[PDB]
Amino acid sequence: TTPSRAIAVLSTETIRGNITFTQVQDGKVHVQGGITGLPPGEYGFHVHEKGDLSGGCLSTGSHFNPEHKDHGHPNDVNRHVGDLGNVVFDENHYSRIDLVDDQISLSGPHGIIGRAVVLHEKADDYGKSDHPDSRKTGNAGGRVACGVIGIL
Amino acid sequence: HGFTTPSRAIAVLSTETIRGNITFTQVQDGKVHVQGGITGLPPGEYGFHVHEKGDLSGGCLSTGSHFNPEHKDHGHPNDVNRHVGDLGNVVFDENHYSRIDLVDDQISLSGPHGIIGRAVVLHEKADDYGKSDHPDSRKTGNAGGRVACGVIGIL
Ligand SMILES: *[C@@H]1O[C@H](CO)[C@@H](O[C@@H]2O[C@H](CO)[C@@H](O[C@@H]3O[C@H](CO)[C@@H](O)[C@H](O)[C@@H]3O)[C@H](O)[C@H]2NC(C)=O)[C@H](O)[C@H]1NC(C)=O
Ligand SMILES: *[C@@H]1O[C@H](CO)[C@@H](O[C@@H]2O[C@H](CO)[C@@H](O)[C@H](O)[C@H]2NC(C)=O)[C@H](O)[C@H]1NC(C)=O
Ligand SMILES: [Cu+2]
Ligand SMILES: [Cu+2]
Ligand SMILES: [Zn+2]
Ligand SMILES: [Zn+2]
Repeated sequence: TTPSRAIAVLSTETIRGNITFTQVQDGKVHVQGGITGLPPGEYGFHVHEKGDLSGGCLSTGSHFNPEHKDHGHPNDVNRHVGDLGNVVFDENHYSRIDLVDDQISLSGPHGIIGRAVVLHEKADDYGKSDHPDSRKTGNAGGRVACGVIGIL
Repeated sequence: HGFTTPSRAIAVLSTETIRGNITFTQVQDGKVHVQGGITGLPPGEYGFHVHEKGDLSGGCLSTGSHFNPEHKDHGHPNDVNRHVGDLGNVVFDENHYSRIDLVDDQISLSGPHGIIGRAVVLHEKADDYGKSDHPDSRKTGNAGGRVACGVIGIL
């Protein structure tokens, strides 16, 4: 029995959130969640390759990228498996997540169980700016919280 | 590119009082070498298990019960009648430090005994290996409350 459901918990002095992943549709994952703790705006949100928190958010590695593609927008053909775009915090510093993705999976080569979700300091530019980092990280800046993706 | 490198996993414990890293590496004939160090408890022995869910949303409770895909009873890690998650007790020294170093033949990094995405849980007291008369013994080892936990992630 491969899992049908997964969860990542973010927990910092300033940030608390749960992000759940449920395997739905035609090989699709439904990502739902809520986070508090950041001012209104958009913040890079990705599945990074490693669920190693021994060096904090930094040891989670880079964006999960088994297909060896470039950084892009989740609607692009050319993107990392772990590119889920940005999350949005509303004026009460709350973010609801409710999205559907068809690259990430709960099993197989695109499996994310054991990996990390990382919430970033600023907005992901989806691989579409002149900025030097754009094509690898989306210039989303530093890592503010991460949590290992565990079986739910 | 150097040598290619097989699958490992790691769980981190991190509390106001307790800190550790636990690493899992597959060795000969499919067994798992578990190693690492934890600091923060007085000299003694303490239950240490893989619990079924890697769900930390309600702290250590939401990790569920001992990982038990074969539906056995709680036992000693050297028993056949044990949960896959029954790694036993870890020992702390006079310096409040515990060196973990063991090989386990039930857990795996994949398959139906696969522990990736599951949780390691350190308990407030010793595991009695299901051998006592206390009502929780054959389920939990009477190891008590949960002092720290971590999701087992892909290293
Ligand atoms: C297990 O987790 C620990 C979490 O810290 C990692 O170990 C290392 O801890 C040392 C000890 O303090 C740190 O490095 C230090 O740097 C200073 C210089 O700034 C030096 O004076 C100290 O003597 C010490 O060497 C550091 O936070 C951390 N080092 C790293 C990231 O390698 C460790 O990585 C984990 N081990 C695993 C999972 O392999
Ligand atoms: C993360 O999940 C935890 C654990 O469920 C949440 O705390 C619970 O939240 C639910 C609904 O928000 C409530 O029914 C309860 O108050 C809490 N648990 C129990 C057992 O009563 C927490 O709210 C979640 N965080 C976010 C922001 O989604
Ligand atoms: Cu990232
Ligand atoms: Cu336990
Ligand atoms: Zn990316
Ligand atoms: Zn048990």
